[PDB]
Amino acid sequence: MTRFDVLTVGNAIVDIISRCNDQFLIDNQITKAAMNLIDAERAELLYSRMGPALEASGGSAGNTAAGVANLGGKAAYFGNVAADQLGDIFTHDIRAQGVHYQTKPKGAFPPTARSMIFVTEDGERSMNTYLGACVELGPEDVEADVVADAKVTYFEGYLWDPPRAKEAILDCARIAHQHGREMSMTLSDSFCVDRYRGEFLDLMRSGKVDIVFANRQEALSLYQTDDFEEALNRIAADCKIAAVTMSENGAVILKGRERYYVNAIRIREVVDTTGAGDLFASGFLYGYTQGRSLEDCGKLGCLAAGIVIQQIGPRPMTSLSEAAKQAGLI
Amino acid sequence: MTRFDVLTVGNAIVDIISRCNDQFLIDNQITKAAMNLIDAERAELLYSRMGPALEASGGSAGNTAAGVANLGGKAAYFGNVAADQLGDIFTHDIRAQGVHYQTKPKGAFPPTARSMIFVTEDGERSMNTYLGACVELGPEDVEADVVADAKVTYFEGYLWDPPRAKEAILDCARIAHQHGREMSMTLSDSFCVDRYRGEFLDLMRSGKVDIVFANRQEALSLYQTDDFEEALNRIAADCKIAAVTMSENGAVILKGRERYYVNAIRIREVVDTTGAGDLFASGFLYGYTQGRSLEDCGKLGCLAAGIVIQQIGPRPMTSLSEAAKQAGLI
Ligand SMILES: Nc1ncnc2c1ncn2[C@@H]1O[C@H](CO)[C@@H](O)[C@H]1O
Ligand SMILES: Nc1ncnc2c1ncn2[C@@H]1O[C@H](CO)[C@@H](O)[C@H]1O
Ligand SMILES: CN1CCOc2cc(C(=O)O)ccc21
Ligand SMILES: CN1CCOc2cc(C(=O)O)ccc21
Ligand SMILES: O=C(NCO)c1ccccc1
Ligand SMILES: O=C(NCO)c1ccccc1
Ligand SMILES: [K+]
Ligand SMILES: [K+]
Repeated sequence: MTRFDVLTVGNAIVDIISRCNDQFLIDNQITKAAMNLIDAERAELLYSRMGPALEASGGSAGNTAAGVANLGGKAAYFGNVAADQLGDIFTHDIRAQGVHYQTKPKGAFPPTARSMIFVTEDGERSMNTYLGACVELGPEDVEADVVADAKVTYFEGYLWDPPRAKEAILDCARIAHQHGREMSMTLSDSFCVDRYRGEFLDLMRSGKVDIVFANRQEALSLYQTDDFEEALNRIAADCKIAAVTMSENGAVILKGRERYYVNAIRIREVVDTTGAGDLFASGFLYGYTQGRSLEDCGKLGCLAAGIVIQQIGPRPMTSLSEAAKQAGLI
Repeated sequence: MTRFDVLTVGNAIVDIISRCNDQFLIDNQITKAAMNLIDAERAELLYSRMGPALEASGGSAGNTAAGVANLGGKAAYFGNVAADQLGDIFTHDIRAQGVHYQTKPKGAFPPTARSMIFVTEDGERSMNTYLGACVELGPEDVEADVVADAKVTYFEGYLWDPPRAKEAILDCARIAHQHGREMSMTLSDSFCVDRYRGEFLDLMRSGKVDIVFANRQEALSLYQTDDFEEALNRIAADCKIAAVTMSENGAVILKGRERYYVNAIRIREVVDTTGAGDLFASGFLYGYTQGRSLEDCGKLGCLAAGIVIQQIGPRPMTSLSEAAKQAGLI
C-alpha cells in the first residue's frame, strides 16, 4: 500500500466565470477556446469589461486532483497561491475535497493567480489567465515524500509558462521513477503545445513522462499536422500510454499497437466545457490506479468529463463515485 | 427627470455557497432557513467544516439593486466593503450590472463581509454571516444627491445589527421624504424581526417607511402571532403599502383596505432559494417605479423570484427584462 493514488502539479488558479456573446471575444481579441496568458494591466482591463461573475477554484491539475478524490481515490496537489483571500479560497476548496495540499504561500505578492473565463452560448470556454503567485512555484515546493508515495504524478504542460516550475517537475520525474512510480502529463492547450513543442516531445521520448493526455487539437499541434491518424500513430510511438479525447466523438486510448475506442456519454446540454479535459484525466487516472483496464479507464474518464460539462464551474458539484456506481462502471 | 428608480442600502456581502445534508445543520447548531450572525472565530470554524464552495456577490439589498438593473431600471447601492479581494469582487459585480456604486472602503480590516450559505436537498438556504466591514457603514456613506434623485430608497432590516447603519437610514428617510420620494424596507428575517420588533413598527408607524416587504414568517414574527390573517390586517394598518410573500402560495399586496393576490410561477425544480425575497423586491420596485399597477408589481416580483430560485447564486444570470417581455409584463 501507498499514501496517494494520484499527485497532480499545476498552476493554482481561482476562476472568475461569466457568460458572453461571440462578439465580445472578437472585440477583445480573446482567442476562442484557448488559454490566453495576460499581464496585470490586461487583467484589470478585461475585468472592467466583464459582466457580473461567479468564482470557483480552478487550475487544470487542481481540478484533476479534486476529481480523483471525488471518485474515491486518494489525491495530493502541488501548486502555489499567495497569502490572500483568493489563495485562502483555493486552499479551502481543494483540502475540503480531501486532497492533500500543503504548498505554503511565500507572501501576499504577486497575488493568487486568476483566470477570467468567458463561456459562449455553445458552451465553449475562453480563458484569460494572470499567473501571479504561480510564477513562484519551484523545486522547493516538491514534497519528496509525497512524490515517492504516489502511484502517479501528473502535471500540466501549462507549467512550462512560469519560469521555474519545470525544475520542480524534473525533480518529480526523478523521485517518482526511482520509487517505481509513473509520470503523466497533459498537453494542456494547443497554443501551449506550440510554445513548448520540442520540450514536450523530449519529456515523452526521454521517458520522463509515461502517460500523455491530449485532445484532438493538441495532438495535431504536437506534430504540426492536419492528419489526425498521423498524430495518433506518432503519439503512440512517443509515449507508453496516450489518452486522446475527441469531444463529442469520445476518446481513444493508445498503448503500443493497441487502440481502445470509448464513446462520449449522452449529454442533456453543453452548459460549460470548462474542466472537461481535467475530469477526463480524473476518471482515467482513478481507473488506472485501481488496476482497471485501459478501456474502463477511458469509460471513467468520459463519464467524469460528461458530468462536468453539464454544470457551470470546473469541479463537479455532484458525487462522481455515485455516478460511476449508477453507470455500471463502479 | 430623476437619476435613479431604486436606491438600495444594505450589508455588502460576498456569498460562499455549498450543498449540505440536514444533519450538517443540526451538528453545527445552524438555524435552518435563517440568517445566523457569526463572529470571526466561528466563521473560521464553519469554513473549516464546509465542503468545496462557489463564490458569488450577495447582500440582500445588493441583490435587489442588481435585479432592478437587470430588469432595465436605474439602480444605485450604498454598502461598505473592505479594500481586499472580496471587496473588489463585490464592487465589480454590482457595477458591472450597471448599478451606481460609489461607497468607499475605509481600509482592509475588518475584511469584507461574507456569508457561508448552506443549501439543503429541499433547496432551503441557511446563512452564516460574518459582518466584517459592514459594521463601518454610517451617515458618512450617504450620498445625499443620490437619495434626493431616487424615486424609492429601499433598505434591509438586517441593517439594525451593525451599530451605525440605522443613523444612515434615518438620514436617508429625511432626505427622501423632503424630496417627495418614498422609503421602503424589507423585514429581512424572522429572527431579525424578533431582535428589532419595536424599532421596525416605529419605522412604519412614524411614516419613515412607506412600503414594507415581508414573507409569511416575518409578518407572523412582527406581531408575535400564529394567525396569518391577523398579521395581514395589522401590517396593512401599520404601513402605506405592504408586499407579503408566501413562497409557493404566491404573494399578497396590501394598500389600506385593498388586497391584490398574485400566483407563484410553477417551478421546474427548486435549486436554491437564496435571493428569492430580494428578487421579489427587484420585480416589485421595478414595476412600482415604472408606474405599474400594484398587481403587476406583484407579478413582476413573482417572476423575478421564480427565476432566481431555479439557479445557484442569489443574482439571476439570465435576462429578467427578456423574461418580463416574454411574460407580457414588458
Ligand atoms: N495557465 C493555466 N495553467 C493551469 N490551469 C489553467 C491556466 N489557465 C486556466 N486554467 C484552468 O483551466 C481549467 C479548465 O481546464 C480552469 O479551471 C482554469 O482555472
Ligand atoms: N446580515 C445580512 N445582511 C444582509 N444580507 C445578508 C445577511 N446575511 C446574508 N445576507 C444575504 O442574503 C442574501 C439572500 O437573501 C444572500 O445573497 C446573502 O449574502
Ligand atoms: C493549435 N495551434 C496553436 C499554435 O500554433 C499552431 C501551430 C500548428 C502547426 O505549426 O502546425 C498547429 C496548431 C497550432
Ligand atoms: C421570527 N421567529 C424567530 C425569532 O423569534 C420569534 C418570536 C415569535 C414570537 O414572539 O411569537 C414569533 C416568531 C419568531
Ligand atoms: O481571509 C478571508 N477574509 C479576510 O481575512 C477569507 C478566507 C477565505 C475565503 C474568503 C475570505
Ligand atoms: O485584487 C484582486 N487580485 C489581486 O489581489 C482581485 C480583484 C477582483 C477579483 C479577484 C481578485
Ligand atoms: K463545467
Ligand atoms: K438562487
